[PDB]
Amino acid sequence: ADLIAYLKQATKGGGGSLVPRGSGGGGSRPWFLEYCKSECHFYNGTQRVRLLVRYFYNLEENLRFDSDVGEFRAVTELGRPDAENWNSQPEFLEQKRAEVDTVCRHNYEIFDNFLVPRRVEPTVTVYPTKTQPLEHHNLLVCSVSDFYPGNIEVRWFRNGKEEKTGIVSTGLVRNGDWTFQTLVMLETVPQSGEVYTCQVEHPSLTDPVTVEW
Amino acid sequence: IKEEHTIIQAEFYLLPDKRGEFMFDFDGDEIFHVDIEKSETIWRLEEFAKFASFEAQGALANIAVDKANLDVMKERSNNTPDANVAPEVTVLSRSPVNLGEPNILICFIDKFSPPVVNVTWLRNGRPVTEGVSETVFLPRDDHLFRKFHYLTFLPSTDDFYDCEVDHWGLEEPLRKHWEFEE
Ligand SMILES: *[C@@H]1O[C@H](CO)[C@@H](O[C@H]2O[C@H](CO)[C@@H](O)[C@H](O)[C@H]2NC(C)=O)[C@H](O)[C@H]1NC(C)=O
Ligand SMILES: *[C@@H]1O[C@H](CO)[C@@H](O)[C@H](O)[C@H]1NC(C)=O
Ligand SMILES: *[C@@H]1O[C@H](CO)[C@@H](O)[C@H](O)[C@H]1NC(C)=O
Repeated sequence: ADLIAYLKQATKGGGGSLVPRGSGGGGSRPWFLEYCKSECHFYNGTQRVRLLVRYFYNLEENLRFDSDVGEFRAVTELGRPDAENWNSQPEFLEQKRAEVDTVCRHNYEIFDNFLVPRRVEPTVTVYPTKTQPLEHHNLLVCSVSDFYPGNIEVRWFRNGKEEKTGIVSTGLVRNGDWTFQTLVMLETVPQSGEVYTCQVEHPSLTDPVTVEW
Repeated sequence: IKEEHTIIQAEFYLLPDKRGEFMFDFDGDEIFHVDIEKSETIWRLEEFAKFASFEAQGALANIAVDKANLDVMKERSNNTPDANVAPEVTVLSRSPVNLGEPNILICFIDKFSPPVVNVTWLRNGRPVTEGVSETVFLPRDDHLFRKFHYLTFLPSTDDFYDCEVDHWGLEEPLRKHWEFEE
């Protein structure tokens, strides 16, 4: 088990006070949130890497650090003080700029061992689902569930003819537990002379999963 | 080939609740988060545990700074609050629902802040407190949050479920509804 690094949080300095900027409340319970996201953007593994730190106060993002810039940039006036306070600290800037390596790249290397390579195969099953009066558009449902990563193509073929219209989907759906699912339905009126096929392609598979109806 | 991925280190401190959070995210999923109080690393999936390690103290230290920063922010904005943003609740089963075959129910809470809520599962109007679990507050692209609540269950015609979500940005609790459909 190799240690995962992280970005050390910097201290803000009191002093100034900005004219009552963004208002809000209207009765709602007054809350105060300090929130920060440090994002490691891998455009192709550690080959291309961009670190993006974003500070938020309540509902507004106010301060930012795009590694491509090398300095903190205020997004709203609320965060300028910090921009000025930290950018004038030549020491700090170096520490941050280097985190793209000592943290982003550092961690990715680790993560490339079990996360990047992770693969869970989908489960495909087609089926109709509506009352039988057929006073709608007999929705042919193609369920591709329990798969990872998200990347996936779910195509419908009516008599070898790819249905490029009438396809109602939920889109990709995140389960929160490192697994996805999706529903690509097809509006049509079934006929024992037509064969609708649901093709499914995805990194875990080796050969497009074909299901018929 | 080409591996595009994004790792996020999301963290926050909230008042007055005095709640803190420190978590890592991979391509949208939680890798792990730290139990601030019990000072320990909780992996989203158990398996992840043998492939790496994280020093939870690291997170606490950070939350300290975060907590402090919050005060400067309050002192800098003259304690001006903002509105609360109520969540969108969605309930869907984790897998295709087959009768008598054990499945899971996912309550999806999204687009909201502050990062706090009270969630309750209802099996036939009866609160469920077993076979349930929840994720911590998850980062979104913007400034809001999303969350997940899970309920283990056994599909049966005679049953109906409800996910009740309460958030300060709501007048009355939101009660989404899920009932077996074939
Ligand atoms: C992305 O970076 C990878 C390095 O991880 C580059 O390498 C891959 O592609 C090479 C040829 O293009 C192969 O020689 C390598 O085997 C393969 N991965 C390895 C093991 O290095 C890749 O070229 C880069 N891709 C892009 C889009 O630039
Ligand atoms: C800060 O807000 C309070 C009310 O919330 C107001 O009374 C006070 O004048 C403000 N502080 C100043 C003087 O900027
Ligand atoms: C949530 O529940 C807590 C107690 O568990 C309570 O103090 C708080 O007011 C509730 N928040 C709301 C109304 O969403």
